[PDB]
Amino acid sequence: GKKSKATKKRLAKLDNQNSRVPAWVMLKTDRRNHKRRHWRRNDTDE
Amino acid sequence: GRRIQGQRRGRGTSTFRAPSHRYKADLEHRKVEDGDVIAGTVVDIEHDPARSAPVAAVEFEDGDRRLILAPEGVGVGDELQVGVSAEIAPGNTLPLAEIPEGVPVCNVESSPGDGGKFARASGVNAQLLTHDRNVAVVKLPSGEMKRLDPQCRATIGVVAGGGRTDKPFVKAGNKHHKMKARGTKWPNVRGVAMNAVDHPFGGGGRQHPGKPKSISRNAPPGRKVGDIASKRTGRGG
Amino acid sequence: PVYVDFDVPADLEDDALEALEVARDTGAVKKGTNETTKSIERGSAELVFVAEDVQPEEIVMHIPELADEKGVPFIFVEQQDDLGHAAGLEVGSAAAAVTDAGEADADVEDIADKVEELR
Amino acid sequence: ARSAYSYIRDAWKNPGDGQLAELQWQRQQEWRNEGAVERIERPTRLDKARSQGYKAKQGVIVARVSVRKGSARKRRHKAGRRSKRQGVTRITRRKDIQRVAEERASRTFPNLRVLNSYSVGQDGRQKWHEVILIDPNHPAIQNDDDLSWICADDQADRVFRGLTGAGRRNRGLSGKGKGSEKTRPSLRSNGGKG
RNA sequence: CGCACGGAGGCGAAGAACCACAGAUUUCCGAAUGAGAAUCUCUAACAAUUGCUUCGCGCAAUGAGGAACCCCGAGAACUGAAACAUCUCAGUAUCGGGAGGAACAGAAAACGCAACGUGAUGUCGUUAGUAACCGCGAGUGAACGCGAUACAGCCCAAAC
RNA sequence: ACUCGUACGGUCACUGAAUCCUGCCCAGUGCAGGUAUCUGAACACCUCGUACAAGAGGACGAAGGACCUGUCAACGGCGGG
RNA sequence: GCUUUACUGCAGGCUGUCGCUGAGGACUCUCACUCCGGGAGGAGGACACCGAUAGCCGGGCA
Ligand SMILES: [Cl-]
Ligand SMILES: [Cl-]
Ligand SMILES: [Cl-]
Ligand SMILES: [K+]
Ligand SMILES: [Mg+2]
Ligand SMILES: [Mg+2]
Ligand SMILES: [Mg+2]
Ligand SMILES: [Mg+2]
Ligand SMILES: [Mg+2]
Ligand SMILES: [Mg+2]
Ligand SMILES: [Mg+2]
Ligand SMILES: [Mg+2]
Ligand SMILES: [Mg+2]
Ligand SMILES: [Mg+2]
Ligand SMILES: [Mg+2]
Ligand SMILES: [Mg+2]
Ligand SMILES: [Mg+2]
Ligand SMILES: [Mg+2]
Ligand SMILES: [Mg+2]
Ligand SMILES: [Mg+2]
Ligand SMILES: [Mg+2]
Ligand SMILES: [Mg+2]
Ligand SMILES: [Mg+2]
Ligand code: NA
Ligand code: NA
Ligand code: NA
Ligand code: NA
Ligand code: NA
Ligand code: NA
Ligand code: NA
Ligand code: NA
Ligand code: NA
Ligand code: NA
Ligand code: NA
Ligand SMILES: [Sr+2]
Ligand SMILES: [Sr+2]
Ligand SMILES: [Sr+2]
Ligand SMILES: [Sr+2]
Ligand SMILES: [Sr+2]
Ligand SMILES: [Sr+2]
Ligand SMILES: [Sr+2]
Ligand SMILES: [Sr+2]
Ligand SMILES: [Sr+2]
Ligand SMILES: [Sr+2]
Repeated sequence: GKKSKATKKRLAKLDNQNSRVPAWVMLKTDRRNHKRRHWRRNDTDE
Repeated sequence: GRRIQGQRRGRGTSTFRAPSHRYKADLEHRKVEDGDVIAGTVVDIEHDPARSAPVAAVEFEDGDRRLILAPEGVGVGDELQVGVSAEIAPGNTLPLAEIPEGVPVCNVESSPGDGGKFARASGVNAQLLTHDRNVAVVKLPSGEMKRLDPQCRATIGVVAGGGRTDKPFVKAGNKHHKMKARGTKWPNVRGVAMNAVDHPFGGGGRQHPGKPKSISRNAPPGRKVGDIASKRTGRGG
Repeated sequence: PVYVDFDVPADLEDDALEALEVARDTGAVKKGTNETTKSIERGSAELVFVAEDVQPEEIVMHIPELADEKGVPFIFVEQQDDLGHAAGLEVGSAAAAVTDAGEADADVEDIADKVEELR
Repeated sequence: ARSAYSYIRDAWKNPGDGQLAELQWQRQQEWRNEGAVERIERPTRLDKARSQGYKAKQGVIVARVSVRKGSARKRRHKAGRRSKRQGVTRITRRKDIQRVAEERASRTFPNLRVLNSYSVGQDGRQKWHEVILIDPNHPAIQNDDDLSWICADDQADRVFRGLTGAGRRNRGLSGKGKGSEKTRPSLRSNGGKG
C-alpha cells in the first residue's frame, strides 16, 4: 500500500504510543500500559 | 411478490442500458438555412455499432464532418446533396415535396426538421405515394399508409445492409455478441419457468401459465405480461 | 396599455408637460396617484396626467374611467420620470393633476380640446 | 373620499372580470416562464401590501413565489398498512399553498424574515403568492417604529415556526372561543389534535 | 515544580505556588467559506444564497453546536377489541425544518352559570370521566364557569 | 430506461436444433371488435320539497355490462350412451 | 411466503364531468396551452397536458 503524509504521521504516533510506562513512573506512583498494541495480534484504524 | 423483469427494466440500471459510450453518431439530417446550396463528399464507410449496418462519413463544403445514415450503393468519392433543389439521386436528401412519387425513400422525418425518424433499419424503405399542397402520403416499412407534411425531409434509396435478417444466428454466442451492443437483457428465462413470486405465469408442478395469456390493455405493470391486448392469437381462422 | 386607448403624439406631450411646469410655478398641482384620484373625485382637477409605463398597471387602471364620469380631461405621458420631473420632483410620478392652472389656462384648454379630437 | 388604493382592492375582488382579467391573462404568460421565487421591485397589489405592513423603504423586499396546485404528492406505502393508512390519492397536506410559498421564499433570502404574503392568482396548475420580506439588519428598519419589532432575536425564522399571519391562521388560531380548544396556545402542546 | 511519594535540577522575600476577574498566545481538520484532500495540498479568496450599495465583497446577514424543554411540518406497527377491517395503540415511535433561555399564546367579528352578567393569554386546582364520540362494542373525551398564580396594554392600513 | 434506437425495429409472451408434421372445438373463461335496443355515476338541466338547504323524482347517458362477432402456436377440451 | 371468481381495501389503466378555457347537436377559428423548428417560422389548439371528482376494470400491491 501507499501511505500519505498524514497516514504516516498517525502510524508514527501509534508506534510511539506503544512505548512502555517509564521506570520512574513506577517508583513515583509507588506502583501498566492498557494500550499495548501488537502489529500482528492487534489492528489499527484507517 | 417481487417486481417482474419488465419493471426492473424501467429503472434504467446498467444491465438494461445500451452502451451509448460505444455508439458513434446520432445520424440526423444536416440543417440547411434555405436555398438548398449544400453538398459533400463521401470520405469513408463505417460500421454503426448501434444499428449493425454501414454508415457513410461525409465531408461538406463548409468544412463540416458528419456520419450519415447511408442508403445502398453509396461509396467513397461520391457527392451527396442536401436541400430543396438537390439532385434526385440515391444518397441525396430533400423534402418529400421535391421527391417524385413512386421513388423509394429512407430516414423520413415525422415533423419537418427533426432529423429523420422512419425507415432507418437495415434494408428497409418507405414508399412515397401521393403529393399535395398540404400532405404527402408515404407507405412505411410496416405497410402503414402515413400522411405527412410535404416539408418533411427524407433520403433517397433503401437503407444499406439489407438482408441481414436472412442469415440465422446459428449459435448462442452470435446472439450474445449482438445483444452486448444493444440496450437489452439477454438471455430470456420463460415466465412459466419461474416461481409464482417472480412472475404471473410462475409456479405450478408443471410449466403452464396460470390464467389465459391475453391480458387487458388496462392491466397494471407487474401484471401486463403474455399477449398484450391481443385482437386474436394463433394462426388459423 | 390596458388602460390606454389612444396614442398621444410626442409633440402633444411636450405641450402638456411644459404647461404642467408653469402650472406648478403659477397655479397649483397634485403629484402622485392618490392625490390625483382625490382631485378627480372632489372635482378640483382641471387636467390630469397619466403615465404609460406604470408597473403594476393596477395603480392607474381606474383613472381613465373615473375621469370620464367626472367630466375631467386627461392625457397620457410616455414616461413616469418625465411626469414627475415636470411636477417638480426628484422622483418619478405615475400620475399628476393640474388643480387650477395659472397662465396656462389657454394652453390647458386647447390641450384638453385636442385630446377630444384625438378620441 | 376614496383612496386610489381602494381601486386596486376593488379590482382584485374579482380577478376574472374587467381590466384585471386581461392583465392576468397577459402577466401569467410571463410568470409561467419565470422561476420559483422572483424578486420584484413593486407589489402587484399595493393596497394589500401596504395593508399588510409594506413600506416603500430600504430593507423591504417583495417576491412572487409559485407553488403547484392540488393535494399531497405522496409515495404509496412500501410495507404493511391497515386499509385506513393505505391511501395516497385523497391525502392532502396540512399546510396551505400560501404557507408553502412563504417558506420557499424565506429560504431564498436566508437573511430576511417573512412579514406577510398575499395571493396574486393562479392558472390551471399552479398558484402565485407575493411575499413581503424584511431585512432585520438594515438600520432603515432597525429605526422604523412600525417594523423594528421584526428585528428581535425571537423573530428569527418566524415562518418556519408558523408565526406568520397565514401561519397562525392555518394553525386554527383565528377563533378565540369555541372550536379553538386543541389549537391555542399551540398545536403541539395540545397533543397534535388541532 | 498536575494526576504521580522517582532521579537530576530548578523556581520563590524582585512575594513563587495557589484562587478570582481581566488580557496575550491559541498549529491542522472541523458550519469550514479560494480550490481540492481519509486532519494533507494547490495558486489570492465572506465558497454559496441574500440585503444595502460609493455596484468594489465596500458594509452586513445566513450556515453549525447544545441535556432536554419549545414551535412548525411528515407520520407507523406490534398491541387492545380475547379473531378482525372502523375504532385502539397514537398524532405515540421515528423522520424533515426552526427559535429561545425559555418557547408558543395574547388584548374578543370572545363568553352565553341568558344576564341589570363576565371581560387579553398561558398555567395550577376543579368542573369531570360530566357533555360529546363509538362494529353505540372495546374504548375515547372537552369546554363555559369557578378557586388560584401572574397581571398590561398597545401599534398599523385607510379617511384628512 | 429503452434510445447516438425507428418495424430487416424493440417490447411482451410461448415453444425449444434438424427432419416429417402440428387434426377437431369459440359453449365456459381471457383478449379484441361491433352494437338497434336494454343497463350504466357524477356535474349541469327540469319537477316536487325547503322564504334557503338537507332530500325525493325526472330527463340525458361515457367507458363498462347485456347482446353479436372474431380468436386455441389464448386458458383449456377432445366423453356417456 | 404464496394463490385465487375468499373478505376488505390501495395503486394503476380506461371513461364522463369541473377548472386552466378564448373568438365566430354539429362546425369554424386563434389568443391561452403543447409539440417541431437555431431562427424566421411550422404543426396542433381550447383539445391535449396538469389539478379535482365520478363510473368501470383492477392479487399489480396491503
Ligand atoms: Cl436480435
Ligand atoms: Cl422568516
Ligand atoms: Cl360569566
Ligand atoms: K391496527
Ligand atoms: Mg521502537
Ligand atoms: Mg441518428
Ligand atoms: Mg427471430
Ligand atoms: Mg448489455
Ligand atoms: Mg428461454
Ligand atoms: Mg423452479
Ligand atoms: Mg420449487
Ligand atoms: Mg403473483
Ligand atoms: Mg413444457
Ligand atoms: Mg407448457
Ligand atoms: Mg405551552
Ligand atoms: Mg477547502
Ligand atoms: Mg386483537
Ligand atoms: Mg367484539
Ligand atoms: Mg383519541
Ligand atoms: Mg364553551
Ligand atoms: Mg427443456
Ligand atoms: Mg422539447
Ligand atoms: Mg395477499
Ligand atoms: Na494488524
Ligand atoms: Na429567511
Ligand atoms: Na381536529
Ligand atoms: Na484557548
Ligand atoms: Na460572512
Ligand atoms: Na459587493
Ligand atoms: Na386478543
Ligand atoms: Na390474528
Ligand atoms: Na368506532
Ligand atoms: Na370457447
Ligand atoms: Na413463510
Ligand atoms: Sr490476523
Ligand atoms: Sr434523433
Ligand atoms: Sr435534433
Ligand atoms: Sr404457473
Ligand atoms: Sr388450425
Ligand atoms: Sr422610480
Ligand atoms: Sr437560521
Ligand atoms: Sr387582567
Ligand atoms: Sr423441431
Ligand atoms: Sr370465447
